[PDB]
Amino acid sequence: RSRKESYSIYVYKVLKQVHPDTGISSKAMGIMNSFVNDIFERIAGEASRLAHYNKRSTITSREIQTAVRLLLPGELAKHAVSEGTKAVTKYTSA
Amino acid sequence: RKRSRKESYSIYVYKVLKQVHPDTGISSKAMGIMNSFVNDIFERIAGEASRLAHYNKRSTITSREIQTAVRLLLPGELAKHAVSEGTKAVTKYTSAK
Amino acid sequence: KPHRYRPGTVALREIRRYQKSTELLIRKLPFQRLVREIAQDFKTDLRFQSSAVMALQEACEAYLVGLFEDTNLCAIHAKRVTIMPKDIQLARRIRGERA
Amino acid sequence: KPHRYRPGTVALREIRRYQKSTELLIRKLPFQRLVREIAQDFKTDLRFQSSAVMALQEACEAYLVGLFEDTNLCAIHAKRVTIMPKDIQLARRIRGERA
Amino acid sequence: VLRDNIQGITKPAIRRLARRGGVKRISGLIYEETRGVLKVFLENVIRDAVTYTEHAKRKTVTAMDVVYALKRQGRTLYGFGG
Amino acid sequence: RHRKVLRDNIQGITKPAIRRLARRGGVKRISGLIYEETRGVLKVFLENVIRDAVTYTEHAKRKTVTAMDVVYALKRQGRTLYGFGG
Amino acid sequence: KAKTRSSRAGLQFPVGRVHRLLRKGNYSERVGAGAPVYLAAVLEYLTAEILELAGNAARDNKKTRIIPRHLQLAIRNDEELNKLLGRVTIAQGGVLPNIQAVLLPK
Amino acid sequence: AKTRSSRAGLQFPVGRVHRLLRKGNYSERVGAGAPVYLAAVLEYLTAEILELAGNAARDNKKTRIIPRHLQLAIRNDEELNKLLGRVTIAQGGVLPNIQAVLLPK
DNA sequence: ATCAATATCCACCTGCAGATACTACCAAAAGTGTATTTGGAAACTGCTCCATCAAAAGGCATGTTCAGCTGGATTCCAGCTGAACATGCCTTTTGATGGAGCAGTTTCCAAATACACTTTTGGTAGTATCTGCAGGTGGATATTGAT
DNA sequence: ATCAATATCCACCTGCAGATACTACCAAAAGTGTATTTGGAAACTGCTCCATCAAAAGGCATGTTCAGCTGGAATCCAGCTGAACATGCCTTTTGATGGAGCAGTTTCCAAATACACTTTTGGTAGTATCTGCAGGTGGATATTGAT
Ligand SMILES: [Mn+2]
Ligand SMILES: [Mn+2]
Ligand SMILES: [Mn+2]
Ligand SMILES: [Mn+2]
Ligand SMILES: [Mn+2]
Ligand SMILES: [Mn+2]
Ligand SMILES: [Mn+2]
Ligand SMILES: [Mn+2]
Ligand SMILES: [Mn+2]
Ligand SMILES: [Mn+2]
Ligand SMILES: [Mn+2]
Ligand SMILES: [Mn+2]
Ligand SMILES: [Mn+2]
Ligand SMILES: [Mn+2]
Repeated sequence: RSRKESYSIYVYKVLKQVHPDTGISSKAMGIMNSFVNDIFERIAGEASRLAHYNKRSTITSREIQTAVRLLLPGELAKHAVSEGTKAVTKYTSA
Repeated sequence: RKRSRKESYSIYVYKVLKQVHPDTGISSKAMGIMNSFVNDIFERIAGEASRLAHYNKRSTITSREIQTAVRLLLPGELAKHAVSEGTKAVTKYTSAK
Repeated sequence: KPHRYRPGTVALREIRRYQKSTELLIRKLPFQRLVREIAQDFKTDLRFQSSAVMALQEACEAYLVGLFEDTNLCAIHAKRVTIMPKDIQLARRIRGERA
Repeated sequence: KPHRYRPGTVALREIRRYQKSTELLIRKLPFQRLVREIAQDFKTDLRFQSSAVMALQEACEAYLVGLFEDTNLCAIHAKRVTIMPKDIQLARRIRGERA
Repeated sequence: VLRDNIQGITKPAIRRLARRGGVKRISGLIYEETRGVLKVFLENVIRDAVTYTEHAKRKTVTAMDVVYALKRQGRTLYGFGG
Repeated sequence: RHRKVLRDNIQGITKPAIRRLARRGGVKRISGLIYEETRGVLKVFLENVIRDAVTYTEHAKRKTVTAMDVVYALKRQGRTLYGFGG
Repeated sequence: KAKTRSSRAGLQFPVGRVHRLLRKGNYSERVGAGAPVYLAAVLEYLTAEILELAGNAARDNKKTRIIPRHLQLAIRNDEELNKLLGRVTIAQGGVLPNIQAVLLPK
Repeated sequence: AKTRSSRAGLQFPVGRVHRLLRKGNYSERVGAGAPVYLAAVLEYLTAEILELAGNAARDNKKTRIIPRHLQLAIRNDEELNKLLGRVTIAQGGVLPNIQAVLLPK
């Protein structure tokens, strides 16, 4: 047969961080999966346009960051940018 | 120092103009609209073909993806005429060499 | 005299009831029949995954519910509490679904 | 004795006149100052290509003309000939600009 | 009885959709108006879904066919894949 | 040197300019409160597009907003514009 | 002697350029040889369609040169082009004459 | 052997996000930090929704998040509602909302 | 005001569908390490075009007066649409049952990429000369509004 | 109806911006040919899940009656908003100039891809236990609508 990848185990991991005693139904998990795939596509797509517009062949964290700023409203963008920079700094120092 | 080449569809738009309206001219701003139009539709069809291939786990955009993209993107009669012109051009192209 | 609620009272009760819930409001089989009939006009002898029909009913009900909200704002704009064809038509025209 | 067109006659004449032409209706230098002011509040020391300003003005006027068409339909829906703030607001709500 | 399929979308069901839309009072002409609108929506979405089916050389309309169709129509739907 | 401070330029969108735009949109009669309403709606529209355009400018590390910055900004907000290099 | 891929397909629009734009556009890993032929043909055809209607509008206005206004009249007066380009703004295109009937005098 | 995710402090899979960027045909090349940054953004947005949805569950005296709770969380939140303005949540329904002019008396 | 008819809510209870925890198996995926390659930052700088200045002038904004006719308020009543209730029709359920066809696997070839080389061409630049039509004028026709 | 004030039409014109023409030039584009690689079509097949069937059962659609109250028609009038005018500011236009900064060329190395090899993990499939909450109860009390 085959395997179908999803974000289910990682969504669940994040759920236990924010609400340790809270569960999630499979239908709701499906919605979370759709959400993550959708935002992935939006950000990757915008980052793609950004690189192309500037005649670059590489998508870097700088393209991901400008994309996030273009796509997310105000405060969501601020915190996402912060979390993004934090994860790239920590990854670099390791 | 030479300012680099800016490609456009102008000479081709112009050729098609002379075919449909032999004695009709076109201003440079109208030509600017036409150039935007061709780029716009190019990207819309190419983007839809890209998605279509990806959805079907294909790494190749063939004339078949272009055709389905054209049917998804264009309304009724335009799609019908575009499809026939597309199909005709491909069969003519392969009947050669 | 037997009991009667005033016109509108039960209507408001129903609004509260259905805005509270999430269940689909069109009957499944008749919806299923409609979908197969429309699809048959594009391609014959089709089959549907059960989840395909359900995805269509979720999308379609959400669309109509959203449309009825806009329609309701159009009726209220003209100082009515009754929605009419011209309210639906105005909403769809401004949404850009027509005209 | 002095001649007067009736109220609305000149307004209709003006509709025909501007629907026939394509020229921008907002004065150029004031629009450019507005663009520079807003931009400066986002980021200091910006310069603009002149075509960038024109592309903003073309887009802005097209948006507003299109918005006034929708607004007009909302007024007429309420059996009015006069557009009001609430017509604009209903148009923008149904468009999903403030939904 | 020999009724059309669109006519199987009943007045009470349309009533319930309107109630969830916050609607208190409904003109008798709304029901036919709604059916016509409903049909155009289904036609638009199903046409695209079937175009994806055909491209994949299938005889079965899948949930993803419908999801892709809803997305390009600007009606993105969560919960059925993708 | 620096330029005079820019302020209150929204008022440069005059009542007759707004009337002209309304006329192109087919409007026959206009309430007195429409003019301030229209200025507010225009400012929001301009801010949104300019914000996206300047974001493109900065990403390119430029100090000059280009027509393409604007075209790209208009495109991503679903206000595709032809005629300026699309 | 070499024939262009355009001539070989019977096209005015450039097959070679369209093929190059498809590859540089990161649309897919590979591009079949038929793809840019079909795409160039569709673009050509839509161009033909718009220029046909735009030149008629120019003629209707006693002009021999197409300007953006004529492109806008052609598009908005044609139900299918209007739909395809329904979220597009044509610079210096203006709008179609259209006064709501209720606004006319009695 | 230590994962790029653990290396970057993330629950979301960096290696997968990288592989999805490459196969997605987004560009010829993908920098090393791009999948890390993107993975972080997606984890954070996921955390924000589950936070608000969990709260919605607790407010309805439930311990398990269902689609309805996701809808309440998103539509009641100004920014999430804007980000997801053209999205339909299956089995989410709508917010309680009755126009004042329709209320009796 | 009272008072009765229903709707609505809270507490508690219990069955089960769907969530969990478990072991185990395994291909794909993710990490690691090495060798090779190259995208694009840095440096330098030509050269476009952007900011700014001046200066004259008339198109157009501003502010006012006046009153036509619009919007908003009121009243009224015909009739449409909501509520209630009696039927009975058909959707829903569920459980089994062929078998369509989705999807996995294997094979192998037309068509793809990669590369070296040669020819062709569309874009820029430099000047130099047509030409469609904007905008001005004048005078005939059409439209509007008063009577 | 007539007639007068004013807008609108159309023909005619002229200036010029902008379109056209032509040669020179050239880097990139495009085509031809050859070698090498491989995506995905084709045929076959297993197993998922889709269509259909019967078969009650009751939930819910339909038809009908009755009237509450809503939509729409009609009438009034206060005052908002359009039309016209006087005034004169500031946008527009034209042209020049310095120099910011965009963009073109070349250099060069941090970081990319490309394999090969090894280790890990997420998806899976059975198998078994567990539990959050839907749905049903009764009984309190809130709401509604008649007096
Ligand atoms: Mn400021
Ligand atoms: Mn290089
Ligand atoms: Mn003044
Ligand atoms: Mn008066
Ligand atoms: Mn009135
Ligand atoms: Mn078979
Ligand atoms: Mn040439
Ligand atoms: Mn003229
Ligand atoms: Mn293979
Ligand atoms: Mn009565
Ligand atoms: Mn009323
Ligand atoms: Mn400098
Ligand atoms: Mn594991
Ligand atoms: Mn319960």
